Amino acid sequence: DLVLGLDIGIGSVGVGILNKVTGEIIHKNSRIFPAAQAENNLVRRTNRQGRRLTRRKKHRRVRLNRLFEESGLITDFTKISINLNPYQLRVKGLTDELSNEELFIALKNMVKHRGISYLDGDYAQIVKENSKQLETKTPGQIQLERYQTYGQLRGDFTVEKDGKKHRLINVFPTSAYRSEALRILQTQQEFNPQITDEFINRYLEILTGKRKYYHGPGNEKSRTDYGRYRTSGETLDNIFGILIGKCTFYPDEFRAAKASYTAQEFNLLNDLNNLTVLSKEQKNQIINYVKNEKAMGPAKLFKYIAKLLSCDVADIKGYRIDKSGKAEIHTFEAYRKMKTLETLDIEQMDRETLDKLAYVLTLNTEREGIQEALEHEFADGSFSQKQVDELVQFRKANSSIFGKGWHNFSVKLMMELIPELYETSEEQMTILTRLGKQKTTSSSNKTKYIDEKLLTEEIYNPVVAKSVRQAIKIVNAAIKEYGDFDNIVIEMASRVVLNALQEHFRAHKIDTKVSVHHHAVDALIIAASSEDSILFSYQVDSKFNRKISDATIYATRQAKVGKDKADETYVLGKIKDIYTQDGYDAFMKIYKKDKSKFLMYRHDPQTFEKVIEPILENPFLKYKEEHGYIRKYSKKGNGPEIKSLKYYDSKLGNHIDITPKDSNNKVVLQSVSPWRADVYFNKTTGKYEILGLKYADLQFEKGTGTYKISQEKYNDIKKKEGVDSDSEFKFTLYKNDLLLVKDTETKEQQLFRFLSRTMPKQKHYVELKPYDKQKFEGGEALIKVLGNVANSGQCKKGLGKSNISIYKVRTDVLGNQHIIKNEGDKPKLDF
RNA sequence: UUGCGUUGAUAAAAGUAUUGUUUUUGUACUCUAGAAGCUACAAAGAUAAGGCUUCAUGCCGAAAUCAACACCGGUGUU
DNA sequence: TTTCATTTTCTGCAATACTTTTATCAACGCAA
DNA sequence: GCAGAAAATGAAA
Repeated sequence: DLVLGLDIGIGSVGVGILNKVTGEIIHKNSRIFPAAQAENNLVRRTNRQGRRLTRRKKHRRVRLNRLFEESGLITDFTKISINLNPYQLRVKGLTDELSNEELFIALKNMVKHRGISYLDGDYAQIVKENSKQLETKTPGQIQLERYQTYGQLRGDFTVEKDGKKHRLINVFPTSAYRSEALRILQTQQEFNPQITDEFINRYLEILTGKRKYYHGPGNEKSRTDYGRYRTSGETLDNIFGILIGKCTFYPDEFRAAKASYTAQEFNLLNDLNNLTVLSKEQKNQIINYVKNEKAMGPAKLFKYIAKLLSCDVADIKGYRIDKSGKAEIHTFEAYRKMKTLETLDIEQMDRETLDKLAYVLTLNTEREGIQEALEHEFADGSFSQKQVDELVQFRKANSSIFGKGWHNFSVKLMMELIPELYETSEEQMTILTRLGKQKTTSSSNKTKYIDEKLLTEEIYNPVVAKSVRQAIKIVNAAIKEYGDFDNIVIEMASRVVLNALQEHFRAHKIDTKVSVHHHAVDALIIAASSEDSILFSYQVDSKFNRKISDATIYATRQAKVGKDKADETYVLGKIKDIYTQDGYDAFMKIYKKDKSKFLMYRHDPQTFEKVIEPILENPFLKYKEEHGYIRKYSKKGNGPEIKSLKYYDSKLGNHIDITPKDSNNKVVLQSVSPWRADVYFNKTTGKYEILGLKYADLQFEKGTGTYKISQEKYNDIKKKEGVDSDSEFKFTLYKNDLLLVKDTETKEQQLFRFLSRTMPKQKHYVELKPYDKQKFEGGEALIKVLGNVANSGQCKKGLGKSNISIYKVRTDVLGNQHIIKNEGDKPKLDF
């Protein structure tokens, strides 16, 4: 027999298999994986909600077009001018008549910009200032006056006053926009007859329509799995209600609300069973006294207990104590605060309907959720309208009683325990032990190996779950290839994996004691506390929908730059905020490199001399403190301000194209990300051909909607990347899929990790990463057919040379190599 | 191991707002009613490439899952 | 004798202000 | 950290 030791880091797990009787090393491995932290799901969720916002904004504008076309006002929306001022139109719309087109433009600009709606520190002060200025005048007048006096209204800006300054923001409450649109539409209804009251109703629905935070996305006919409408066919009416946890002894029932009747009964009965001096009659009497007396605290109930016992408060153990505080026990605070209603009584209703009413009032917060839950939950309830409105006002007034949370047990278990704790004096622990209910079962079937799923469901962090899953798969494969063990030592929360390992070794009668690169050697050290032959094994990344490129959008111009004698397309750049230190550094870089790369030096060169004078005399902050913003040259000092210039960055190369329909110049995206490669062989010339795909080449198909790459497009990539058609498809390679190259004249070989096919002009180049390390500090010497590594840290040597050979290797989880050389007749393009 | 009070941290999911980059148009600025599309400001369109059917409080797309192949939860090969 | 075809460097990358729910861990006490 | 063109090389013609 033998011993396994196992070291678990953040993003690497290493093994060591040792002998107890001799002291030999049997197997070592250093599996590496990316540590899945939670920045990527935050980026994914953030981008999904941003896409939803932009979607709904564009759909708001389309809904406004359909509203204006179905009421028969106008017909064509490609004739309307876009060179008016809408703010002036809104201010004129307060006073007199506008036509159909003018009103269309005014309401369109008003739909595009509604305001915040969470009202109904340094940011709240300024929107409060806009609200305090808003009381005399409508926000359209605020924006218009800010325009006519300062020339600039959009975004936050700092405006020079006579003694000080202030910062102005464009944020206003949406009730301002509601009142302003109401006054505008009422004046136009005085003047124009075609506006109906249903028109202003639907318009104020569009202008102030936000979905509630418990509705989610969806529709009756949409059926996404994110909102209350669901794919299976059941509409939830609140999405957070399906996320409520389960019981601890009946794992098919949800929890009970903490402000119900049975929860407060169970809590008071356990709290008075806890106390050390009671009988069944005194329990019933004390429960009736807490139920019927009004405005009591803990000390009043303790004085009533001391009256019923005729003894002083002395040697009374079992009272719950709060921090630096006197005795506090459970009172029927929720029941009594619902007894202070007047529209409906509580004392004679039921026990069932009080539990369901407390569930409804605990879950929903707003008016509509509470009203719809009262109408949909209560079969044969039939509440009246003033009862419902008093219930909503009661929930809104008391927000601490109904915002405590949910109990642990269900109503079944507590209703079972209640009649067995009136007679006896036992707490819930001894009653649930005596009755045998201790199951809380959760398991899954297996025969000979450990299952990762039922252990991994203990979630602390995703990184601990990922590391534990890789360790359990290693233990599985070592058990498969070596039979059984005699000791397993695991060194990294750890109590759950310890308990699962001991449970699996207890249930299958194995007597193996479970205990508590560089990591392989430290795993050997840990296995003792019970190299060239270090073999590695990486994790292959073959997911095909990651981030396709960068985010910035670029503009292109056709201009001769430098020592060129032809017209090519250059990609523009832009220095923003020329008065900052970084803008001045970038300006001096492009100035000392080549002054003709700016666009202000070609068109309107005279003002560049005006820009020449501050650099010749004195940064531009000195000129701003002297005289203000640098102006474009004019006869007077009426010149426009200068804050940003444009230059020519570089030529155009590999790109994605998003060019709009009416555009004189190509609009691109850059830095596109690669997916996998396809190594081909040419039999005539005797060389290899390395094709390469990117994420932006796969796309959704217009017929089905599936995710695949076509055949003609793949042959187009075959022609562009420069492979021959009568060639032999050898294999593919993903990220971190190992690769053995070998020349055929000395027969010396080396194996690397694939990374990416780079530099798409120069053909058959491969970026490749080391077998053991990942850094490549400096240039370490390689095989003589390949050369030396570049002195910056990147390696992008060239394949496709004559007298060389390329084989794929695959390692298993223990790291045993398997060298293969041909996989199929054709690559796979369906997943 | 189970329950009850406090107070911190995290994770999953939902609803909004104002910019930013970029395209067309207008006004100012420049040179001779035109030209140039630089420099400001204001409208309107796009905002990961892309895609669906139900015609709309419409919907999806940046995470995790992993050695492969062949013959009868197991079994063999390179 | 310039010109082209392969190997190395080196710069550059989207943000901010609110509202709400559910679950899980810790530690400080009362109980078996 | 990495996509990739710009500046720097070496081989021919």
